[PDB]
Amino acid sequence: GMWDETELGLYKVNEYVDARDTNMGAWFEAQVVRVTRKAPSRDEPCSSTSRPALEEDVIYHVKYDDYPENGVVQMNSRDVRARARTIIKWQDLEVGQVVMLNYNPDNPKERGFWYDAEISRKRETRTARELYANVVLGDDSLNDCRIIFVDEVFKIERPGE
Amino acid sequence: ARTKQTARKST
Repeated sequence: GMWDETELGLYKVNEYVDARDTNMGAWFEAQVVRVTRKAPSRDEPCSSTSRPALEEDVIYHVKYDDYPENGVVQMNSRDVRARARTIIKWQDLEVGQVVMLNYNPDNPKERGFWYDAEISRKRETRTARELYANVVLGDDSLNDCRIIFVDEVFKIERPGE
Repeated sequence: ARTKQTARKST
């Protein structure tokens, strides 16, 4: 499970993850504090022990590893991705590979969060070498966006490698 | 370059 939108993900107690804010669709530091899927077992004992699905197909409850104030917030397997630790170099940036990446939507020349995109185009010049991605927010999505921070694109992580 | 900072919330 490497590039080309491998589409993986399986997280656990204190397995470091990135997570999407449902409000701007951004990816940031999130430490896992509970993996479970809300079935009180099967038919409601006051316990909430059992998970109906596999450790991949369940629910994840993060504590934002940079933002401790915003507390325990719950996201699903598709809307969390593990802590994207391995850099995608310039040469591996596949057109149509979904990545999470250095962009700010308020100032697109600047650094903000790791917004989720797919490579839409690649180009290089005498002075500058660039990426162009379809960027996705938690509402809208901005096509052929000027990717300035080339050195810190991240991909979908493993489930458990 | 090779570094990861966060900024702002809409939350």
